[PDB]
Amino acid sequence: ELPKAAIERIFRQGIGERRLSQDAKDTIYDFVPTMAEYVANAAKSVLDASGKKTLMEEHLKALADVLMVEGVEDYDGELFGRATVRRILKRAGIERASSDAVDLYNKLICRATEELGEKAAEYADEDGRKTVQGEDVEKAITYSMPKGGEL
Amino acid sequence: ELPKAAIERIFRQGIGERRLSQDAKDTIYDFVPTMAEYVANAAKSVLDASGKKTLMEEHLKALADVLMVEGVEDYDGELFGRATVRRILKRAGIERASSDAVDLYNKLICRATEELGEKAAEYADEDGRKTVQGEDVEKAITYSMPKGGEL
Ligand SMILES: [Cl-]
Ligand SMILES: [Cl-]
Repeated sequence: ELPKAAIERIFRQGIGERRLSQDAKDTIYDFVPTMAEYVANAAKSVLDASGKKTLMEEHLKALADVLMVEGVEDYDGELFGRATVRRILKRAGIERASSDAVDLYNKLICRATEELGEKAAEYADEDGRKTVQGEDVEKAITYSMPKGGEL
Repeated sequence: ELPKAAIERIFRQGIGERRLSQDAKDTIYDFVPTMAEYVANAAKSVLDASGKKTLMEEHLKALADVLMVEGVEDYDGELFGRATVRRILKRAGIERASSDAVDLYNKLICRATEELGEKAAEYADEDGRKTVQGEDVEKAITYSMPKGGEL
């Protein structure tokens, strides 16, 4: 499982100097692992359609382009542990992956989390607040993800 | 280009017996072609990653699974013309497609449009209205699509 402390640091990379409330952390702890699983299942979908058994970079690049996550390749923030993210992929049915595929999946989910923090920060700004609150995170999820983030 | 009359009929398949305002039609005329293009570009992304040059059903099935559009394969409503949707795919870079791929792309964009109508209908219900209004469509787009529907 993705550690909560790492989820928080990564999300916080996107909020600048703002504070983060507990209900915001609660939201991201529930959501980020579900998003990671969703992304891993999507990666399997892009690879089973692809006629290959090995997950490669190009499969995760396609997911980033369709989820419209910006700056994935250039992401240089905190990453989860390789074995942890590889196990999420394995649970999604990914029997074989290249190291570069694993790394790009990791950059995708981490960058997506950071991007969520940026969006939540934007909602806090809208309400003239210094702290990112659970409502900002909820709105960021619904807006930014398909199906309102019910992933 | 996708005809507006067809966009409207398809969207209206999802609103039951509700009325549709002009600002709702305005919204869907702007949005549905952008969504169709987005989906076609995504289809290219899933096929260039895939090592194949021919778009096949399995590529559009992967997109449906990641956009979480329900009931695509079983869709039996109005479809756009094959040549029109094939040209959208060609513009997205799809040089070669199978007939079944084209048909599944068509079912995906049409079912996605109908599903948008269902979601918009749900927002009108929430406000105790019989007519689906531009605000319902806007909320349906933002909620249901990635990046708030800024596709
Ligand atoms: Cl690779
Ligand atoms: Cl096919």
